[PDB]
Amino acid sequence: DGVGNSSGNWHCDSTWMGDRVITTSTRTWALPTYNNHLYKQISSQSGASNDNHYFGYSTPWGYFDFNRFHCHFSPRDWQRLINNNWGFRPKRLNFKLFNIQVKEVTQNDGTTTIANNLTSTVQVFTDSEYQLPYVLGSAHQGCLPPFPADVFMVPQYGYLTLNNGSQAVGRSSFYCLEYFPSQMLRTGNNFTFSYTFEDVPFHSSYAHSQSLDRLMNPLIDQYLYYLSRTNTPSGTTTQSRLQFSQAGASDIRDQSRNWLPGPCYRQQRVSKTSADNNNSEYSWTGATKYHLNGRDSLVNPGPAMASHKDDEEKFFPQSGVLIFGKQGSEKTNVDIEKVMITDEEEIRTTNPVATEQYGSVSTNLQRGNRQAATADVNTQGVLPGMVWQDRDVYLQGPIWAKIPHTDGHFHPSPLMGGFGLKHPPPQILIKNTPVPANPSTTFSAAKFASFITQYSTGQVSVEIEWELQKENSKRWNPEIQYTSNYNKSVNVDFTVDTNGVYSEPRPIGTRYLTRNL
Amino acid sequence: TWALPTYNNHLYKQISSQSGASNDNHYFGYSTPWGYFDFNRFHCHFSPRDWQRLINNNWGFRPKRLNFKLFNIQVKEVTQNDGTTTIANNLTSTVQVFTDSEYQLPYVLGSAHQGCLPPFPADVFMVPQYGYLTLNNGSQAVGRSSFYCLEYFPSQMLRTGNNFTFSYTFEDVPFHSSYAHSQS
Amino acid sequence: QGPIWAKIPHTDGHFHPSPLMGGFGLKHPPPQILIKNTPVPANPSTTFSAAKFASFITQYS
Repeated sequence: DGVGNSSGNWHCDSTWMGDRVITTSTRTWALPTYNNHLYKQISSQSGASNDNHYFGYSTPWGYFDFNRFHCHFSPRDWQRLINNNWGFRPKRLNFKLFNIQVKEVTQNDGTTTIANNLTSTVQVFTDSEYQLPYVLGSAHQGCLPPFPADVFMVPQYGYLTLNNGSQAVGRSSFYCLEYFPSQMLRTGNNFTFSYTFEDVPFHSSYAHSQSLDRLMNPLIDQYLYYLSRTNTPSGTTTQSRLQFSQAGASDIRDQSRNWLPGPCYRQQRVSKTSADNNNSEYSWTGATKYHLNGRDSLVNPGPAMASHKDDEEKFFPQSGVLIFGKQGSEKTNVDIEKVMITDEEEIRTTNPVATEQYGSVSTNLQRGNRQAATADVNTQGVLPGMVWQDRDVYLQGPIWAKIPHTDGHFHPSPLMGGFGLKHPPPQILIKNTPVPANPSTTFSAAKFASFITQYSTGQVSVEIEWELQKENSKRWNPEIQYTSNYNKSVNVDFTVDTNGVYSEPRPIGTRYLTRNL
Repeated sequence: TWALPTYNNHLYKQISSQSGASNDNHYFGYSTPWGYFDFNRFHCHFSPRDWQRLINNNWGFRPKRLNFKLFNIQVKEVTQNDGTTTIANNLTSTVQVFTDSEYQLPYVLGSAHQGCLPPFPADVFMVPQYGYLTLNNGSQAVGRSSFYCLEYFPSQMLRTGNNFTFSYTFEDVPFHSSYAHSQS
Repeated sequence: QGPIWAKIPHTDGHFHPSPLMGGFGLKHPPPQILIKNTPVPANPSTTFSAAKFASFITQYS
């Protein structure tokens, strides 16, 4: 309406209506002028090992991301969601940029004077056509903060393309973001846009109560026979005679079964107790990796597979699980106490244990003069009949990821967990329009370099509608729910401390309710 | 985005070659406080990929019509006292823009001058300053020479929050051949 | 990087009037657009004087 009329009203509430939930969240943001308004080509350092080479560009544009779950759900809201629903998925979203502020900083004489600049604008556009490299879903920093009070700084957009070591091959793409029409905003303007997700499978928020190996009736025997005993005693020396039996409660390991567990790419096992772990630098030499174009790249998290067998909560895969940092953790080489290691015991009923080999298979044709030998399989590709559980999603965890535009993707659900969308919410890019300082009275063709220093601030609000699959269990005994501890503590969980620092103490995964296979 | 200074301290000036200059290099004309827009270079409109798309695929092309817009106008004031420069908005002040649709002004376009809207979109450019040449006899100007006051032309005045748009349609012209003959 | 058009000179005779730099020789080319900041006068003297102003407020747009 006018310079002195607010663009929007602050919204943060979650409202539940039957099997639908709407979670709205509003944040204030600040956006600097990145790269001094210049596109830059960036690449790895000459020294960097060949596995670490890269080539790309850094852009003056800043983008919005809200791909972390806590951006939309509050701990209580999350509790309400997991305890009560078997499944959920995102339906549609609303996004708004309002109360835009552009300010000017005068830094002469060592004292900084900040004042409004009502005239200057911010360019915002959404890449609804996906002609830009998608940098979302790579678990980058800068999410709309978990806590509403906190103010956050908009991340800076950059992208990587093909490279031959330091050098860039002919095929590499350089994109000018400006080439895209972007709406320009002044103070007192707003930018809104709406998106509807594609139909996607509900993410299971349940943990199976029946293991795959155990699906049969304990009381009745099968009618199919298996090879019970290969040889039988003949006087003193045993003789080769084949004998068959019907599997029953007594020999459950032998029952015929229709289904097979999920695929397994094996991991290395490291323990939370320092003592167990070997005294050597095997962080990389001992890690599980894949190879693309001559570069070994660590496979983290990797295919969903249970982290540990029974009574081995102590162990966890080297790079087979998600690991979040406790609030205040620094960037490099933090101790174990400074992170939170996630735990996937729930999928063990149908998924293999990441550390253990998938199975055993016989590799030689036996005969009278040749014993029967078999070999372990550390890496099993999907075989017909397999069933598995996709990786869990956590409150601090990612929500979606763009399925790569390729001829073939199989079971394209992001390995970090989340919803694999073909057309994900478009990247939103915002940049302060550059404003030139006092120019020279005499003409000069060279481009400007003396811009007026500027920064812009304002509120951002994202609303998402989520559909729910209400729990319908007829189990008799009570189930397991998520509860905060009854005991007294110097700080309550999920709350600001004495100095006003919000902190998520533990990771919360969606699998507490249980259903049968 | 563009920036426009105050040329010639707001004064029309008569300019001519230097006394020393050889007779081939003499000229006489005027320099005006006005700055003009030019976009007569191809890269102003086409991006390298766009250009590639155009040449590979078409035998000929020509311009049909154009749309031009001046928006988000900003006028600022510089206070330079005490060696520290303070720049601040001046919402009241205006910019005069007019198009010479009647061609009563010497046409300085098409002479391959500098100042084109930059090839690259990110770059900010400085508006060129308008001047023109007329008849001359060595350093001196003959009676026939024309002095034009640009202000004599009605020009719309803009403030911050105003815009100026106008549209033009080219005349029919022959397509420029983008082919090379395969037969001598 | 080359030029797009050029104004055919207003003369009785031009033959094959296509600009030698290459481009499209138009009779009526896109009109020149001229833009100038309106001059703003600084604090004037309280006593009248017919001489024209010279103390303008420095400006850029």
